[PDB]
Amino acid sequence: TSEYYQEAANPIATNPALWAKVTAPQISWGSTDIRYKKEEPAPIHSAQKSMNLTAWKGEKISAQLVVWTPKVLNDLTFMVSDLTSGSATISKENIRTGFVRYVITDELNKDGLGACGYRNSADFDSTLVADVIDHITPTLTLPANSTQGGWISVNIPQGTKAGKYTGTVTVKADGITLSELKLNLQVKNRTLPPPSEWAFHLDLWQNPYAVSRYYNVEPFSKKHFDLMRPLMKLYADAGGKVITASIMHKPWNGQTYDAFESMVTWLKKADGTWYFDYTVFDKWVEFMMDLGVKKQISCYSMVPWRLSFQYFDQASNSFKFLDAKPGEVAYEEFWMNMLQDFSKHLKAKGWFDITHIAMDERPMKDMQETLKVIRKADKDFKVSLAGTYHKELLDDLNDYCITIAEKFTPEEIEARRKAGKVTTYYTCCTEPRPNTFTFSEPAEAEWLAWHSAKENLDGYLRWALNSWVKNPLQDSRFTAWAAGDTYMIYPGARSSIRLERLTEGIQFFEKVRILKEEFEEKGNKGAIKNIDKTLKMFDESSMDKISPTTAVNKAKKVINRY
Amino acid sequence: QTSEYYQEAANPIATNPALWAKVTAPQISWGSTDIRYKKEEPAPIHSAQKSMNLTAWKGEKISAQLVVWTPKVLNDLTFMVSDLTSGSATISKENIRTGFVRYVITDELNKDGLGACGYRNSADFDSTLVADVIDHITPTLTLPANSTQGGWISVNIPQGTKAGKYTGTVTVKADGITLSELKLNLQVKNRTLPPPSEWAFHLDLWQNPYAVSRYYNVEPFSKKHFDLMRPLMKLYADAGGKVITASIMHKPWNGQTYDAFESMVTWLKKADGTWYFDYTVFDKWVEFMMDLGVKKQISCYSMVPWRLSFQYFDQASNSFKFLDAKPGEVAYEEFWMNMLQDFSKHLKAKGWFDITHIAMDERPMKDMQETLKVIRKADKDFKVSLAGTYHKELLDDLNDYCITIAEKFTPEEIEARRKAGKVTTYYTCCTEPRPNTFTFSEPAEAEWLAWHSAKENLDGYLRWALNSWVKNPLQDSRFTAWAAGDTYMIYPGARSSIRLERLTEGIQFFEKVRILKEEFEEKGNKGAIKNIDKTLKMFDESSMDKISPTTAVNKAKKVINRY
Ligand SMILES: CC1=N[C@@H]2[C@@H](O)[C@@H](O)[C@@H](CO)O[C@@H]2S1
Ligand SMILES: CC1=N[C@@H]2[C@@H](O)[C@@H](O)[C@@H](CO)O[C@@H]2S1
Repeated sequence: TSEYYQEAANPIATNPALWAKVTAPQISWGSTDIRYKKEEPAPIHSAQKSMNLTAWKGEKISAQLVVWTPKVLNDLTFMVSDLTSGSATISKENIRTGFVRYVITDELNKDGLGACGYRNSADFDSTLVADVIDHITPTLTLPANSTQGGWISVNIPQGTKAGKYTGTVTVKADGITLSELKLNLQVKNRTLPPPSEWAFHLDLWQNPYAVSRYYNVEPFSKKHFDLMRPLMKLYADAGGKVITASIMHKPWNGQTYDAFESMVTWLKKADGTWYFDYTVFDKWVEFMMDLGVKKQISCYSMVPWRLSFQYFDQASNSFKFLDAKPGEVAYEEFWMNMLQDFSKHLKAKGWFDITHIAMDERPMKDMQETLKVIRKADKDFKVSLAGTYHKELLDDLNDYCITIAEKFTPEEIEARRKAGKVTTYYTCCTEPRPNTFTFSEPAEAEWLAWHSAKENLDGYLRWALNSWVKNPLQDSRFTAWAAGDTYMIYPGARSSIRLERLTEGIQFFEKVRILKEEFEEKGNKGAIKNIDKTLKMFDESSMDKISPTTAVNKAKKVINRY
Repeated sequence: QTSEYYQEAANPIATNPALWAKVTAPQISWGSTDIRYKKEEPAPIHSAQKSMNLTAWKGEKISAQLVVWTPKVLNDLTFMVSDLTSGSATISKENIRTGFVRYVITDELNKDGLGACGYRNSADFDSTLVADVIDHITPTLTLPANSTQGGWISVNIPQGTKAGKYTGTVTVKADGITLSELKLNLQVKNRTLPPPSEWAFHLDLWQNPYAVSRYYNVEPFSKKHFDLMRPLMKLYADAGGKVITASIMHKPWNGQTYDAFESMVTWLKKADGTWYFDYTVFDKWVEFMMDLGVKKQISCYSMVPWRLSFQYFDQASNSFKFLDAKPGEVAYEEFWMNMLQDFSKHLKAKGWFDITHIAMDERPMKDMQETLKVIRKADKDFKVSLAGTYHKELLDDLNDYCITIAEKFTPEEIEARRKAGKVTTYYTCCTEPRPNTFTFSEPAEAEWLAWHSAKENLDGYLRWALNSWVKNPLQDSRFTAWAAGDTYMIYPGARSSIRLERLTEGIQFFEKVRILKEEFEEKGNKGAIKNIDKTLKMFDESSMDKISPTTAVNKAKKVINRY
C-alpha cells in the first residue's frame, strides 16, 4: 500500500490519429523482447490468443501480454490459473504477474558512440519506457488511448513431471472479463538446479545506503534489513555470488546519488594504538549470506577514487583524513595496520578464504604498489580488479573482470579456471550495445549471459544493482551516464525487464554447461560443434549483421531442441 | 556517361539452381509494369507473350516492361527499339527511352506490418534486392548464369502525332546477336494531353541540392553542380513538379537526412548592430529551377525548424553562433522580423514575392499561430504553407495546406480554398504501409496516389524527399530511419525510378479525368460523369483490402481510355 505510486507525466503527447482504427479494447500475447510505448497502440496486427513456451524442470520462464484501449478501463487486473496436465499440476502460487510500468529515460550521448560523462537532463531527449515489473499493485486504471504490458513469470518446480501443461490468463476490467488468453507450456525431461547451485558468477554491486535514504530509515536497523531482504533476494535468485562491502569511507568518492559509508570503524586512539570494529560489516555479510549470497566478499577499497582516507581521531574526538597514495611509506603503514587486524577478524569469522580486497578501474602502477602492501599484510589475501587487461596482473588477481572490448586468451582462461580463479567481463557507460540502460533493448540483457558462454568466462559484472537516484520508480536519469546505468531493481522489491532477461540468459548459460558435460560424457562431438557455432553469434562486432534479439531467440530454440 | 556506370550490391538471397532446371534456353517476353521481377528466380511467366497492346492519348508518356531470364551467361545484353510506323505517319525512336531495371537493396515495413516510422538498425530487418532503378545510361549489361533482368520502355507520344494504330519492334541482342524481336502495338486516340508545363496537378517533391554536391564531391552551386542537377531535376519538372524547395536557414530539419540542408541565405550580424543578408545562393537555385519549368511556388524552410536554434555568422567573434528562441518569444520575433523585412524587399525586387511561401513541416498548432503573427507583422501579404495536421483554425491563414492522407478536408472547405486561389493537397510519409513509394512498395501504389487526389478533389500530392540520397543510393536504399526508399525517388545519373514513372502515369490520368469531366459537363453527359465518379471511389485508403491498388489502377485506366 505504501509501495503504490504514480508514474511521471508522459513527455510525448498522445496523438489521436494513431488511435482512430482502434474501435474496441484489444488484448493479446506480445513479446518479452519489446517495451511497448504508452502513447501508441501496440504494434500487433492480429490478436495472438495462444502462447507456446518450452522449459526445463526448475526453470523460470516468462511471457508478456499487452492491453491497449481507445477508452478508459477502470481497475484493470489479470489473474492466471493453475496450469493443468492430466493429473499433474503447476500451482498458481508459482506464477508472478505484474504490470510493466513506465519510467522516464533518455538516450545515448548525442554522437551515438557511448554514454559516458556528465549530463544536464535539459540537453537530452526525455521519454517514458516500459521497464518496471510491478507485482505489488493489484489493479490499474488505463486512460483513453494508452497501452499497458503485463509480465508473467512461471517458476517451474523441480519435482514437476515432464509433459504439456495448459492454462488460462484472465484479464478483467471494471469488474468484468475482457479476454481469456491461453498458455501452453512444454516441460522437458531435463532439470535445472536452483539458483544456489548455478556456476554463473554474477556480481551486481549492492548499495544498502540507497535503501536507508529512500525509505528514510536508520542504516542497519531492523527496518532497513526488512526492506532489503526481498530486494536482495532478487539478486540471490538471479544467481548473485558477490557481497559488496565498503571497508572505508566513500570508496568511489560519492559518484552515486548515495555515497557508501564505511562499514568498519577506524579508530586511532590517542596512545598510538588502533581500534577497529566490524559490527556493521558483520551484520551486512551475515544478512547477505542468509539470503544465499555466499561465494565472495569484495571489499572496496584500498585505492578509492580520491586518495583521502577517513579515520576517527580520538585525540581530537573528530574525523580526520590521511592523504596518501600507493607507493608511499605512509600509505603502507596506515593499511598494514588495518589489514592485519581485518585478517585476524576474518579468520575468526571463517570468511577469509572468500574475502577479496577489491579495486575499480585503477592504473597499473597503483595496483602493483597496492599488491605489495596487501601481500606484506597477509600473503593469502585474495584480490580483485574490475578494469583494464594487464598481463602483469594475471597471477596476482583472484577475481579479474575485464571490459567487453578486451579479451583474455583461451590459454589464460584455462589456467585461471584450473587454479580456482574467477574470470569475468563488464559493460559500463562506454558501450552503446549491449547494455542495460532503461532504453536498451530487453534482449541485450540476456545477450550478456550468452556472451559469457561464448568466451568461456565464468560470468558477468555490473557496478550498480540498486544505486538509486532520487525517484527511481518515476525517473531513471542521473547527473551522469545514460538512464538506468545506476540500477536494475526498483523499490518495493520490484524486478526490471532488464534483470528478468539477464536471469533468463543466466539460466541458458547453466543449460549450455549441463549439455556440454553430458555430451563430453557421451561421444557427442556433433552436438558440441553445433552449440559452439550458435555461440559465435555473441560477438560484440557481429551485432550489426545479427541483432541481439535475433541472436538470443535463435540460440534459445537450439538449446531447447537438445 | 562512363562515370555513371556502376555495380549493384551482392544479392542477400542465394540463387537456387533447382528453380532454374526447367529453363533450357534464354527466355524473352513482355512482362508487366506492375511487377518487380526478382533477380535470383525465373520470371513468373509460363508463356512467352510476344505482343504488347498499349492505348494512349496524343502527348501522353506510356510504358511497358519486358523481361529476360537466362540459365547461361549472356554478355553485353542490349535492347534497341525501332521507329513505330503507321502507314505514312511515324513516331521517331528518339521519343523512346529504354533502360535496364536495376536492383537496389531494400527492407520491409516495421515488423507488425502497420507502419514504417522510427529509427532502424539494418540488422533488425530483412534485406533483399528489388528492381527499381530505370538505368537508361548503361548501354549493355552482362547477365550471370541463373538471373533475370527487366527492361523498361517509355514511349513519349508527341503532340500532333496523328490518331491511329502504330506498329514497332523491340530487338533484344546479346553477345552481338539477336535473341528476340518483341512486337509493340500502340493505339493512339483522337484526344490530346498537354505538355507537363500545362498540367494542373500540384506535385511537390522536396529537392535536396546538397545531396548531389556531396555524392559527386563537387562544390555546391558551382557550374559542375548545376550541370549534374539539370537532367536530375528535369525528371521532376516532367512529372509536373510545381514547387521549388529553398532552405533559408541552417538545417531546417536538423539533418534528419544523410545530407543536411545548409542555408541558401547568408545571415551576417555585423559588430555594429546592423545585419547583412545575401541571397546569391537562393537566387541562383531559384533561377536554375525556373529555367527547367518549375515556377509555380517557392517554399522556404523554415521559421520553425525542427530544433529551435538559429545559426548566424557573428562578425564580432568571426564565428558561427546560435540563437535559441521559440515562437511566442519576443527574441524570436525580433530576430526574424529583421530578416523577413529584408527578404521581402529582395523578393519584390526579383518579382518572386507572390509565389514565395514561408513553409513549415508538421509543427504544432500553438507554434504555427505565434509564427503567423511574426510573419504578418513583417509583411501582411507573405504567403505561408504547412504540411501537417488538419486544424480548422489555420484554413484561412495558409495558402498551401497539405494534410495527411488519413485526415480529410470537407468539400465546402475545398471549394472555398479553390475559389480563393489556394492550394490543397495530401501526403503520405512513413506512417502509411500502403499506399507508398518505399523501394519495396508495389509499383501501382505510386500511381494510385494520383488517382486518390482525383477522388478527393485535391489539387495534387506532396512527398518530402525527391533525392535526399543515402551514402550509396544506387546500391542500397536503406537508411538509419524509415522504410527503404523513403528518402528518394530519383537516382544518380538522372535515372528515374519505377515509382516515379508510375506516379507520373497517375498524374497523367489525373489530367485526363479533369479534361473528360470538363467535356462531359459541357455536353449533357450525366452517364459518363457518374461512371467516372464510381470508378474513383475505388481509391479509398480503407477499400484497399477488398480492391488492391494494382487492380484499382488497371480497372480505372481501362475505363478512362474507353472515353
Ligand atoms: C567496473 C566499473 N567501474 C566504473 C564504475 O565505478 C562506474 O563509474 C561506471 C559508470 O558507468 O563505470 C565503471 S564500470
Ligand atoms: C510532410 C512530412 N514531413 C515529415 C518529413 O520531414 C520526414 O520526417 C518524413 C519521414 O517519413 O515524415 C514526415 S512527411
